[PDB]
Amino acid sequence: MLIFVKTLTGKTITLEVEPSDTIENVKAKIQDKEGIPPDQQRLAFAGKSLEDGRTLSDYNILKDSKLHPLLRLR
Amino acid sequence: SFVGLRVVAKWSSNGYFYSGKITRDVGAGKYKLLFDDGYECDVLGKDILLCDPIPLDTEVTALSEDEYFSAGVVKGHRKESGELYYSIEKEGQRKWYKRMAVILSLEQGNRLREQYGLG
Repeated sequence: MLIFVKTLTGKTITLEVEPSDTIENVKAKIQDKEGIPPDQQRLAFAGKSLEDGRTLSDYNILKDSKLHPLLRLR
Repeated sequence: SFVGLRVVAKWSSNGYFYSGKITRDVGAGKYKLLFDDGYECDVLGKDILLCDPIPLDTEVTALSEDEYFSAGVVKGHRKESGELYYSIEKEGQRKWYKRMAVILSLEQGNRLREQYGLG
């Protein structure tokens, strides 16, 4: 599933994820693509924090394929 | 010539096109772009659409209030205080979006390349 992530620099990247991805895995994917260590990453979707210890499915964000959430780093 | 023009441009093979402006022609078919969100990088000319505003009835991808990007169709634009807004229809409903909330998928931008691509 396609998601977007807006970094602190203003750049927006894409990733592919599934509802089963852990937040830590999303952070590792951001590191892998953009070079930002997970320890610097604080993710949010629509103003709610996405926390370590959880999966994307826990936040009920990913619906069908046409909706591509924008996560923001803060 | 192209310097200072508003464009929509992508920086990866299969990437999305984002709004920005050309700040320099650096040769070898590359241009320095300042994207509207603040990101600056060199981008290939083949990946630049010299299209501003995006024309009526273009399929685009737009960031709604709810923080999802999804496809919609441009139905109008308006310029206010130097900022551009698009009226975009999604699932039959129009809303107003800032320019920087409107991007193009690879496929959506490829539809504009013959008319509006640089070069």
